Amino acid sequence: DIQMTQSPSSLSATLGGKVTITCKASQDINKYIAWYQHKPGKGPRLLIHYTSTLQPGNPSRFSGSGSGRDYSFSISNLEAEDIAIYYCLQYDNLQRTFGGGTKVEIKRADAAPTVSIFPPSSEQLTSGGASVVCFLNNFYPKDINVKWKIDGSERQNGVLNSWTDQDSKDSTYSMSSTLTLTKDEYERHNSYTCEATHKTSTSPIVKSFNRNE
Amino acid sequence: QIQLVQSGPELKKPGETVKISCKASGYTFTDYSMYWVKQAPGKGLKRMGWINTETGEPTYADDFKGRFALSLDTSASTAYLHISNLKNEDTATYFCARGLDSWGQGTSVTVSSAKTTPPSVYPLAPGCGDTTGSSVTLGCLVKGYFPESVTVTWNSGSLSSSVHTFPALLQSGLYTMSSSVTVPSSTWPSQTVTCSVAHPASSTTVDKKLEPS
Amino acid sequence: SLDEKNSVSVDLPGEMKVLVSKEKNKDGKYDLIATVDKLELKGTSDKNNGSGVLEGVKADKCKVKLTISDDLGQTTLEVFKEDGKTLVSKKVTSKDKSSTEEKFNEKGEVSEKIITRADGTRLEYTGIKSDGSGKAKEVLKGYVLEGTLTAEKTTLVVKEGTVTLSKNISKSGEVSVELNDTDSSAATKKTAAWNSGTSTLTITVNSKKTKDLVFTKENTITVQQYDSNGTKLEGSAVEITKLDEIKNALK
Repeated sequence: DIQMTQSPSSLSATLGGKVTITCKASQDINKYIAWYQHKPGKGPRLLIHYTSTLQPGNPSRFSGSGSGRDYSFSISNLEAEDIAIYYCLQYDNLQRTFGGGTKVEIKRADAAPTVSIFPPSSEQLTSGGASVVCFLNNFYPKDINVKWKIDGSERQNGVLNSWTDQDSKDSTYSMSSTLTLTKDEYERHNSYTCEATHKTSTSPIVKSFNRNE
Repeated sequence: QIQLVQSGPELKKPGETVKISCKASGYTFTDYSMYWVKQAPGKGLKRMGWINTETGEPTYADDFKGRFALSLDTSASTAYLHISNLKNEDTATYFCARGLDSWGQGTSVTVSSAKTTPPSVYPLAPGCGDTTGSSVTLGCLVKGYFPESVTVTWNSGSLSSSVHTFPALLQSGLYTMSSSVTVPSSTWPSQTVTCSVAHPASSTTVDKKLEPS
Repeated sequence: SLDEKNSVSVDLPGEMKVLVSKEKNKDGKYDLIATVDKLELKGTSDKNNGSGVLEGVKADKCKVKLTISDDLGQTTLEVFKEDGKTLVSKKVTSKDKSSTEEKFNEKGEVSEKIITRADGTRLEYTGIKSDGSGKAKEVLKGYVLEGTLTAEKTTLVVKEGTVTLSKNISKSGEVSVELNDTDSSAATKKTAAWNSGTSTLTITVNSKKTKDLVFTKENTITVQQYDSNGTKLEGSAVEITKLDEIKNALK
């Protein structure tokens, strides 16, 4: 089958800027490339067909060009909601093939997270379980590090850190950090603290609580 | 109008078979081939094969020879993707497509030996020993369920607008996901806030009120 | 046309006949004649068939110069103004039936042209400017394609709805076809691809092949539909005999 090598495989651009993705086929495809926008949980949306025709229902900020084996697709005046994975598709042949895709992310100003800690709920303790949670909200960039300390000691296993997708409005990220353990283990200690290290600061934001209080 | 709607999320055990359906409506089923595309996490979009809707002849892509089958029921304008002897490499999302402008919504297939389990829902509140500013962040830990997909909805006074849904992680056994919401202090606890969690494969649906402490 | 016994009459490719010479002439090389358009004009050549020119005068104060080719199969029937530099006609016929008649302006600059192919098909340009541009049309058996001309190439256009077909012929005889549709919906927009090798244009709509338009060597056009899914040609190619059949393939 015809190979489509699409690039880059990932982009990080600022709002209002222009982005260009290219696609190179292993042979002439006579202008039969289409580009799709794939947002999570939805189906691929046709944006450009026949290398440069804008499918009705889409803003003209999307465009494409090229011929032979070499094509490109662009998104100008990049909007906050354009984040998605973009794909080229050749259909010169019955064996249509897809490019590897391009992840488009927003590059915006740094932001410090808002951190909140939470002790285990009454109901969970009742069940014999104990989870301590930290929410680090609306920050940027995505890179962030959380460190849990039980009575001053770092606990590195059994931690569940989950990051949200980039917000489509403010372009930030949020992450949830859950320290899970046995009610017995939780009772054996008193100090629970989560340390969030982020580019926006050299001193980590620290949230804690004692089982005392 | 034109639309390809597919069957729902499937959860199968290794070695079993799954049959995905794609119903076409709004155009003459027989005038377009009908393609199937695999969407695996980490991979982009890959063509599995396509079927001649006039004759039923299926033609597969090299990586999909053997365990895969494409069939159709012309009388119902429906195509089918058969996958036998399911392996974990098969858990992914599958799409059907026609022409350049139609894609089904896709259907998620999970290959696991784990069993359907409702989730336990634990409220997450500030905890005595915390400081109260204009806004206040609350959450809900949705622990120990399977298979994927639970929905968390919040309800309170004023505009929460600040809600974060954290993707689930596989915690030794089952899935654990988390959710948070931020509201002004005037509306909570002086007013009730609850998270409603729905887990379809379980038909179960719990609600928890965030109790101050 | 000098004598029955002497001055042999040879058949000239161009619907004309030049009568050579028997033994020879008085001072030099062979001689010959031929009556052209009710006003025979004589001239003297070198060989013994018709390999020479025939000078002359007009019935209305002009000139005529039948420059017969050296191989006996390319009458270059010229017709200068009256001095012998400015032209007013230049119909160059040929053996195989080829023929390119021209008409000039008030200064020897070509104004019109009409190329007739061996098979009868014609290509007529009118209103030829100095740059080389001008109105153009092609006469095929059954219909007529209209378009334009440039020193670069000729372009015949056929319009049907939002679609517009273009047949280009390089000023070198090379044929190539293009197709454009202003429609932007993938569901209905028609697009095509030209294959210079097979000389055919394949129309595609919403990724599916619909028909092959072949531009033959015999200056004809054929259409063949694909199967419902566009996986293979089906039926038999059919010869287009009317302008409308073409506008039909473009719907």
